Amino acid sequence: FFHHIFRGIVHVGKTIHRLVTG
Repeated sequence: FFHHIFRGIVHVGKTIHRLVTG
């Protein structure tokens, strides 16, 4: 549960960082 919740946070931030970074 905790590992899954933390993993989703990393992907969410990673997605935003990728979109912002050209």
